[PDB]
Amino acid sequence: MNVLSVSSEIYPLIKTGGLADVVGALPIALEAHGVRTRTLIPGYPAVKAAVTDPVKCFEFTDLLGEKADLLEVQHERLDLLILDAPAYYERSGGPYLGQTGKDYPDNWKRFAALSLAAARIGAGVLPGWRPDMVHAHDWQAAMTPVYMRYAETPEIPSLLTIHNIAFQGQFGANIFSKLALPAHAFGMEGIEYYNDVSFLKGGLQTATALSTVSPSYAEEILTAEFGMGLEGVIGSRAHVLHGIVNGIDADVWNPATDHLIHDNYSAANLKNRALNKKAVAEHFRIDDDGSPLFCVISRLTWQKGIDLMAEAVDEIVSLGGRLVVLGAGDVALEGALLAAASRHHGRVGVAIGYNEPLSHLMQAGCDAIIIPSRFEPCGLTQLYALRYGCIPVVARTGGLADTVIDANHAALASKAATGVQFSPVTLDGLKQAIRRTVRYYHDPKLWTQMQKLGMKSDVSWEKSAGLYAALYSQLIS
Repeated sequence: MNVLSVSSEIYPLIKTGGLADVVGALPIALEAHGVRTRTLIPGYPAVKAAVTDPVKCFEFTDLLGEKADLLEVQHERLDLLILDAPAYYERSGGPYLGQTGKDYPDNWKRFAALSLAAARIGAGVLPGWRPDMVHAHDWQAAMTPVYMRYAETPEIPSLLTIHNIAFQGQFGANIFSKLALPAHAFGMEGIEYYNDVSFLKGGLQTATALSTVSPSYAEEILTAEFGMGLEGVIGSRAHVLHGIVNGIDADVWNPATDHLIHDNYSAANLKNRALNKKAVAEHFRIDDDGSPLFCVISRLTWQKGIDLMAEAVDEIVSLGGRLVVLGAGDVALEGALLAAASRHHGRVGVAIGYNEPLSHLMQAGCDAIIIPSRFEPCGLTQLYALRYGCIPVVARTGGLADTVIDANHAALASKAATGVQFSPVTLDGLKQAIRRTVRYYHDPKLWTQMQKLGMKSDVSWEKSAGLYAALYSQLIS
């Protein structure tokens, strides 16, 4: 089938967050499922300067009053469509921020334009190619279904995926008369949101189907705690809301071939992980022994529950375990971690900063990874852990709740357990999860069993793509 994907960013061309990763991986992965995807992206300078032999295939005479050429090319493995609209995208730096660090006051118009261009493509303006449906990502592209709904042409199906529910494209009502929309589009069925204009809300109301990056996060956004004000709008359309876990690049993250760790291994050869365990203790300059080695690889923030992790160091040490932390974030948390390490020489190591290679080595040598997040749309670290045989100990939140099979009595009896989940996300709950993990560590047969099961988990983008393709099929009915 033919799908028009719409986004303000895409890896490897331009990226400011995970949004670009999903947008850049899913298309490629989807091909293995009989789906062709062409992703419409803005013609940022950086974007134009990486492509080769763009081929002007269309020319928009009026995009909210500006001209734009539609370029088509093939970059790394993406079938692209670049909206070359100098008036909107030919600027110094940052896709959304100006050289000073503030959003271009011009954003609403720059991305509504992207969306209108996509809706027109959805209407069949391009000779030779007309999508079967549109897949819009985040607010910058959420207006696509809005424009198609109000356009004269009957709309094709659309899937709007939420990556960052905190960025809603909320603007003053004074931009409405510049959006080329009918007056009734500013009603409740449309883009009005508390007397203001909301691009994301608009899209949430008009897309044929809605989705976010994990089944649990899709439930969480229906509640005031995670909805950020759109829970009402989303709840009213729950019947067409879906959750699909993100995949990971299993070729880059493969213990058997990874060049960034000390010694390779697979489920059929765990013995070698011990060599990575040694390397990890040495790197962090802590004792190197057979005790439980726990790690944390994350943003050091309240949202990731690191305030809880900080108060759980003594628990780990008292149980006889060690802890190594790699990450950056809130200065107070960075500081409390370094301070906890300062009174636990030889048992706790903390590295404040960024270090992709060390991150790989940690998944390869640590016995377990603790991820006490309060907020996690999907999560990547638990997937790498499963892949590397590092037992994930996680909070039941968002994707962490959907990706780990808790070692309860029933899963232990059927040998289906892959890790430890704890709920509620409180210090006590975290401490209990930690004690559980230590007990399991001291049961070798069980531990290796969980590692091996974990390592066979299909966490590839191809697996996710399948779920997406399935949804696309139902959408095109």
